Amino acid sequence: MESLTLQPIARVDGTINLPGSKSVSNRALLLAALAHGKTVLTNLLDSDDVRHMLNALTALGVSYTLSADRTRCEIIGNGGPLHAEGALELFLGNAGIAMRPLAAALCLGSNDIVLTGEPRMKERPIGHLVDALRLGGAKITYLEQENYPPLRLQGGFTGGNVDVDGSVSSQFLTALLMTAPLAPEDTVIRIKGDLVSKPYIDITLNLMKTFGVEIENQHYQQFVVKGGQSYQSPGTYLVEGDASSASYFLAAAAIKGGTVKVTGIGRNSMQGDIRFADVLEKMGATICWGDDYISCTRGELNAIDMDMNHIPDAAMTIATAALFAKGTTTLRNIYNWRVKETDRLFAMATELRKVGAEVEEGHDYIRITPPEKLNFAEIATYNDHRMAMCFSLVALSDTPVTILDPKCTAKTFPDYFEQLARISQAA
Ligand SMILES: O=C(O)C1=C[C@@H](OP(=O)(O)O)[C@@H](O)[C@H](O)C1
Ligand SMILES: O=C(O)CNCP(=O)(O)O
Repeated sequence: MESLTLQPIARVDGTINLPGSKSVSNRALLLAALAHGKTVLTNLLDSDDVRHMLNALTALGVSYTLSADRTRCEIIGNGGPLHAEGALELFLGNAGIAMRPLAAALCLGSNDIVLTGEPRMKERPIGHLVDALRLGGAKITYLEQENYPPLRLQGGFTGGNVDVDGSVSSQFLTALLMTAPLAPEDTVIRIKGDLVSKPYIDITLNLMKTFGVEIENQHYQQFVVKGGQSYQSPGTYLVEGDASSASYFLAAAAIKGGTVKVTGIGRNSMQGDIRFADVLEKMGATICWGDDYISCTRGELNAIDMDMNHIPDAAMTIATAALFAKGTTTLRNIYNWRVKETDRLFAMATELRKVGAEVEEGHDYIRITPPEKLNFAEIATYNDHRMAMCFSLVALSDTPVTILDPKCTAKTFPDYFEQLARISQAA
């Protein structure tokens, strides 16, 4: 078992040029592949999730080239739905934003493709999306456990009236939204009840528009899509820096700064996780906004009690930042933490207790009461990049922390530890 031990960090201060957004990267790659024309993506993220999408595109016959650092990609658009037969197997690691979007997109026309991934991916739900795709005409078979990958896709999505449950993942709706425009018939997507992670739907619509397609959003309850459309290359497109990856650095300043500035995202960003900065502000930190940066300067840090459904990923960073706050922090309406890279409510509660916190693991919330002082712990990371990055913050105390399997950060941020070190100061 690999591990990394982080020495106590006395202060953080500096600037970080963010790696590209995973959410934007995978959407841009899939849309560029489906579009007509050549798209040049810059500031693309090089991480496992994007690599799996790139490999999938290669396997489907899409032609593209990558720069030496894998952040510039010149994609030759396919000019329409992607195709493959012979039950071609596409391995997608544990990348939900590759798995969900491709499960929908590859239902267009005829195909015989199998989508699979790591063991955990075979335990992450996809039934709500399969249900919707089938209502639209798709033929989809569960090869193992019903409602989970792996899936054998044999095509047939033509459009029509499609209901979709948006209560567990917004990715199912995102997948439908990107696929529907290319279907032969018009599609009316009706959300069954609640819609979680709503800001990600805005990222999807933003990218679709960049690639030439707009739809009718009726207060996020129903989306009217015209079929027979075509995506078009936007030419050169700059992938925003990752706002979720930025959370660790901004939180580090809130706890132990100093001022930390992250570049690549700013006040105009489409990512909902830039709202993480508003949470740090509510806790007592000072935030500065720019056109291409966000910075955080140490102020004070007070506990908060907030519904975090709008920033589920960056919300994990508040869970460990809470170790340094005054009072008990409560993060609510985050049930789907349970169905992501690992069951994050169980994992976060378990590891937080190891460093001394008293934690109530609620069914869909977590309540954290920090200890007077933290103690050393060897942190399990559950094959979850964010468990490793969130717990790295424990080192902003008088105690070191050992992080197991630190390379798990590669899912979205391979260079995480070197970047944290960049802003770590001895004085
Ligand atoms: O659409 C996207 O890019 C994402 C949506 C979220 O998933 P849920 O909708 O399941 O919360 C998020 O957790 C994931 O990291 C990326
Ligand atoms: O990045 C995160 O925190 C959660 N991601 C889940 P995904 O694999 O992208 O569906």
